[PDB]
Amino acid sequence: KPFVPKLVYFEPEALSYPLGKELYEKFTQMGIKIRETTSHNQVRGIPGETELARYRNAKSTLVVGVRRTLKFDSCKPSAEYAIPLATGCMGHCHYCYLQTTLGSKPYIRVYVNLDDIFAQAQKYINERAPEITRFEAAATSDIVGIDHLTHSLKKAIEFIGATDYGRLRFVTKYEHVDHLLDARHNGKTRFRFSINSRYVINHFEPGTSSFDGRLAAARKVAGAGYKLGFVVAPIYRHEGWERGYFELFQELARQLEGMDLSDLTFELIQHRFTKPAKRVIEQRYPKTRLDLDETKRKYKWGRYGIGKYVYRDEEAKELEDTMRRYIEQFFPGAYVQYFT
Ligand SMILES: C[C@@]1(Cc2cn([C@H]3C[C@H](O)[C@@H](CO)O3)c(=O)[nH]c2=O)CN([C@H]2C[C@H](O)[C@@H](CO)O2)C(=O)NC1=O
Ligand SMILES: C[Se@@+](CC[C@H](N)C(=O)O)C[C@H]1O[C@@H](n2cnc3c(N)ncnc32)[C@H](O)[C@@H]1O
Ligand code: SF4
Repeated sequence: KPFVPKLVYFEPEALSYPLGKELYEKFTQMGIKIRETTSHNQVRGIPGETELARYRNAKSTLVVGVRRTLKFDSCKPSAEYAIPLATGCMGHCHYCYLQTTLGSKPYIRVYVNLDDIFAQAQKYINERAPEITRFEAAATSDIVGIDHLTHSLKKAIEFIGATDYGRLRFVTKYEHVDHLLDARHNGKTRFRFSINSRYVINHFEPGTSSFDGRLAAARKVAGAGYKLGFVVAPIYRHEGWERGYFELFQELARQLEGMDLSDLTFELIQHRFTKPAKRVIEQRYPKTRLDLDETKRKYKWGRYGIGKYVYRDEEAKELEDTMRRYIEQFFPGAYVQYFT
């Protein structure tokens, strides 16, 4: 608060780039322990004796590296592509889906070759133009949370602003957004914040900024002319969820009083987990009250990836309809982009 790692690895190749040169100067000056790693894909010697210890310590470790895979993943329903600037998070959200996506790489990775990345993104925009091409910057990380250390997203925001047909979006649980307020976004960045019921935030979201912290930060960026949006995720059927999520939109609208919310968007994601995740979360978060009972769920078989448990179609529709009614009640004119 804000995130500063207690251990930093550098790829040798990273030091050949401006941002790699800058971060090495910054972190050595701060007196942080710094190491070499032959690849950010395989970093050795993270302290701990149990897997759980190394997990906690990885989430305090930064790895400055080079993006060698320049081909972008698709990132639907959010965006055509995920622009890869970072991988990993300092948060300890019990439900986090990165526990399966980056289960083996729980440290924070930032890539230094922004010229390569922005170039390739420009290629993708050219491939589809004059159609709009969206890029998700926070698909596998809390890019905003860590950006104060690198300013990589700020640069990504300004690059996209310079393009005609390119668009950027990202979502965060962190309030540390002041350095992004004077960025030349040119209306092409959707700045989003993850929100939830009080039950879910308090019980399942340690290491993140409080609901009020996210809303203060939300007011600032809307005040800076960014496009604003929220991601209600994970939508979770805890005891009194109906009332729990009613008071969310009630408090949300209250904290966004007297503001231009004509271009406000909402995205809705029901809670989901994989079969591995149930045993991964049980040890990584022992005393969590997060229900991972598959008998309350339906298994949605995978296509290219592995399948996952979601709520039954009927219970899923109850959630969607409830969130839609609440958004329509407190935020008339706002647009629900999707429910998943
Ligand atoms: C912030 C996200 C980013 C995102 C991630 N992902 C992938 C990458 C990540 O590793 C994986 C997690 O299962 O989900 C995706 O396919 N589409 C996305 O839009 C988060 N998600 C999640 C929800 C679900 O896990 C998956 C598919 O919708 O993406 C989403 O739908 N909307 C977003 O805006
Ligand atoms: C991995 Se999050 C990356 C962006 C940023 N660090 C952030 O937290 O907002 C992407 C979103 O998806 C949700 N989410 C995370 N895990 C799950 C999940 N298992 N099921 C259902 N949803 C899950 C989180 O609440 C986020 O709103
Ligand atoms: S913040 Fe977004 S990413 Fe970091 S843990 Fe909570 S969910 Fe996973």
